[PDB]
Amino acid sequence: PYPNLIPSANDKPYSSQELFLRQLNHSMRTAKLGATISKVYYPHKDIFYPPLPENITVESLMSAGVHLGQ
RNA sequence: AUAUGAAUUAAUGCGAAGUUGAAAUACAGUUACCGUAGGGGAACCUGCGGUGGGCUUAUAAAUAUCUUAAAUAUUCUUACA
Ligand SMILES: [Mg+2]
Ligand SMILES: [Mg+2]
Ligand SMILES: [Mg+2]
Ligand SMILES: [Mg+2]
Ligand SMILES: [Mg+2]
Ligand SMILES: [Mg+2]
Repeated sequence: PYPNLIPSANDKPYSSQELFLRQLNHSMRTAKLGATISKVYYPHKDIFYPPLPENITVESLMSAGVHLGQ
């Protein structure tokens, strides 16, 4: 998982790298608590979750700004 | 009317090797050319207007701004929703 990391001793505080891994553990579990986001555009998803050609509407072409000519 | 000769006479073409000016073609060294006039043996020179087939070849008196910069965007592979 995370080789070549030397933990700290229980007496002494978290180190910077231990803090990083700790907040990663927080980020993957509890940071996303409270609400789910819906109907919001995320730029990366056009690249990794493009729709199928049959599912494209005029509205989604317009929201992408395809209609704006010179 | 028309043809044929004509003394004399005007122009023009060509050719051989040369000869003389420096007018044109470059800003051709006075922008060229068109028209017209005078001068000159002539090339050309000068006056007046016109044209560009010469100047469109045209190219700065200059100064620029504030919001969560990241445990948050940048990662992401049909996922979620
Ligand atoms: Mg000359
Ligand atoms: Mg001249
Ligand atoms: Mg004279
Ligand atoms: Mg005129
Ligand atoms: Mg000229
Ligand atoms: Mg010219």
